[PDB]
Amino acid sequence: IVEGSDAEIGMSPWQVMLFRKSPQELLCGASLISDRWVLTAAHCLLYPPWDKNFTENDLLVRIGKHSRTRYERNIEKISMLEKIYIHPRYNWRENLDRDIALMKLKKPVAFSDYIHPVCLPDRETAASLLQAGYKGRVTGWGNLKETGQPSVLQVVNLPIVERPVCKDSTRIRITDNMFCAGYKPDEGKRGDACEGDSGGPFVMKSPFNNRWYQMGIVSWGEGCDRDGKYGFYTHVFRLKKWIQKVIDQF
Amino acid sequence: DFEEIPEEYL
Amino acid sequence: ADCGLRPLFEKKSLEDKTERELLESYI
Ligand SMILES: N=C(N)N1CCC[C@@H](CNC(=O)C[C@H](NS(=O)(=O)c2ccc3ccccc3c2)C(=O)N(CC(=O)O)C2CC2)C1
Ligand SMILES: *[C@@H]1O[C@H](CO)[C@@H](O)[C@H](O)[C@H]1NC(C)=O
Ligand code: NA
Ligand code: NA
Repeated sequence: IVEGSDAEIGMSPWQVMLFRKSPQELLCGASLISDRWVLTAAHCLLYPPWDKNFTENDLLVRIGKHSRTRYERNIEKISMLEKIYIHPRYNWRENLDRDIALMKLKKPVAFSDYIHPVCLPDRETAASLLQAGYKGRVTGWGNLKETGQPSVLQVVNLPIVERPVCKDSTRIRITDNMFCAGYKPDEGKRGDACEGDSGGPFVMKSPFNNRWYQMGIVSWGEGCDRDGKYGFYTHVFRLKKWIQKVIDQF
Repeated sequence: DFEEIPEEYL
Repeated sequence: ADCGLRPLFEKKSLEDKTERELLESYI
């Protein structure tokens, strides 16, 4: 996260770290949506142009964390994956359309003060909250700058940007399964996700029922925190039927 | 710079 | 079900340091 601040303890208890077994490294963010399902970006797992193709056994999820590098004994829970499900129409060739994957944990994780699932939006929540100018929140242990790394989880609040402005900032073909967020160059505030934040949650807090909803997944962007560029996020609600299909069937 | 995690997970 | 209600914040009626900024944006 660029131009964010340190998270408070327990501020984002659905935050999940995707951690490579060997070598030991941070791969991506992710989020906890129930006691045994984790949501992330498909490109965190499968991206053939960089020869990336991770299987269940290559990865661990670390849940309840705050410090980036410490083993947070008695606080974090580390889980193994049973199965990864990538959206069948994930488009890694052209524009990262439908950049979404589910991961099923080998065993349910117990909830605690530091580990708690985020809600998925229904149609009504998406309709009322996904509006230009409304702010959501991105969290992650990714780089602090495009060209170093944070000691603890970082947080930044960012406004959703109007679709035409998103479209005109890039040569990539934007779809209905994406939205963009960030400040405009004239707005005098900054902030963005960066390398290592991918797959993490873009959340909003409903003013109707006071719950947090995951509206987005950190997907892509050109550099980090560049003027006139915006972060792109997978539109979780547009892909919810696939989510429900996988969870119901498996 | 990652601290080692318990052996069983690796 | 209990989703999206944080044990250290919503469940205790405590607010985090910047959540008001989100709420103030929801016009
Ligand atoms: N600044 C933000 N918010 N982001 C997200 C987190 C990582 C941040 C930094 N990451 C990057 O700059 C690299 C790249 N940007 S790109 O312009 O090269 C690009 C963009 C879109 C593409 C679409 C299809 C194919 C190839 C694409 C290539 C990018 O965002 N990617 C996703 C990722 O990094 O996890 C890489 C997989 C291509 C950027
Ligand atoms: C990725 O890995 C899986 C499991 O080995 C393999 O079946 C699949 O063909 C690979 N996909 C690509 C695009 O390489
Ligand atoms: Na364009
Ligand atoms: Na920008």
